[PDB]
Amino acid sequence: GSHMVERPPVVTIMGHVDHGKTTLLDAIRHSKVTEQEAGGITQHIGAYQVTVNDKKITFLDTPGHEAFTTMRARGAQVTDIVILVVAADDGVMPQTVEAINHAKAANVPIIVAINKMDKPEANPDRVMQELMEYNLVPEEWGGDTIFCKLSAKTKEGLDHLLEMILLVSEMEELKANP
Repeated sequence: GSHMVERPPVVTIMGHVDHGKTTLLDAIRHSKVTEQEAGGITQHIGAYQVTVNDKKITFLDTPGHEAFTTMRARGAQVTDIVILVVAADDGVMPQTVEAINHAKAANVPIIVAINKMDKPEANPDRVMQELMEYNLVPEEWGGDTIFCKLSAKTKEGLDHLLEMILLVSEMEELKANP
């Protein structure tokens, strides 16, 4: 809330390249409403700020010291968001872990983005158990991990992705899961 200062909810997109985290920004680039200046993939910029529902979704963080919140602050719990991208049957790659291991310990929710799920389904449950293997129990299961079985290409789950993101800005203001 804004009572304790409305800290900008930086929705950091994490996962790994192959899972299609670029596809997220790319597909979402084809459905922008505000942005900054340039949402093009060039190392001076790239990500942007999306105004859906008019909630300030600032995508991608600025790695000054640590990617996802510099690890030296316990008197300032920032509203960082861990978007955890996945892809069909891959589950969790190295980067998927090192980001979650880094993320989960800030007392922040994490959001699986099952890419390539626009098929019937690779194996959600298996993949989901990989997440809860890092103790990221899905919200289906009652942990703190929002599983979005989406698609950026078909543009089905792209919608459902932001739907879950803002859902976080809703429930985190109250009590989250419990």
